[PDB]
Amino acid sequence: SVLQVLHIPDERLRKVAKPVEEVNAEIQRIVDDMFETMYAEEGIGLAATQVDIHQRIIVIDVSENRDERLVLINPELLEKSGETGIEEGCLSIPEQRALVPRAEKVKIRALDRDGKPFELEADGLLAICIQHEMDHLVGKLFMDYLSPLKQQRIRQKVEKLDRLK
Ligand SMILES: [Fe+3]
Repeated sequence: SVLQVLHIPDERLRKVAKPVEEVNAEIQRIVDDMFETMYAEEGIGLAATQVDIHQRIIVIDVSENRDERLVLINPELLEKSGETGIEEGCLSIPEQRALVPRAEKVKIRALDRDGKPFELEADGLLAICIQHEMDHLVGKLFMDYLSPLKQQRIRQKVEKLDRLK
């Protein structure tokens, strides 16, 4: 099922997700609905927080052919290095983009869809996407890195778009 993605302003986007206690059938079903939602909404990443499920679950697919499913359950950042930035967008901040500072490379550890631990080193777009999704799980959005004024304008623009429905 395609789930509803929350849009700012919405306080549920600021909630801190709790760790997943056990990767069971129910968690797998959430992972699956999150990928369905992410693809339907044309995204490359989605955090559970964005679909009002406050557990540490992230789905990502940054591949050209949309066939490389990465699942990050209970991810932990182990190392990071460098600095970089691209104009990021967000499914919860429709049609707004802004350059945000990010580490260029990251190394994380997480559980996959089977509950198996794995480590992943990433750079480029994937490193940026991982940081953006991990920020969502602790209630942080990319606009938070921008000036107060820019944040105001972003919020006002999204509210307008959503009013036009
Ligand atoms: Fe996002």
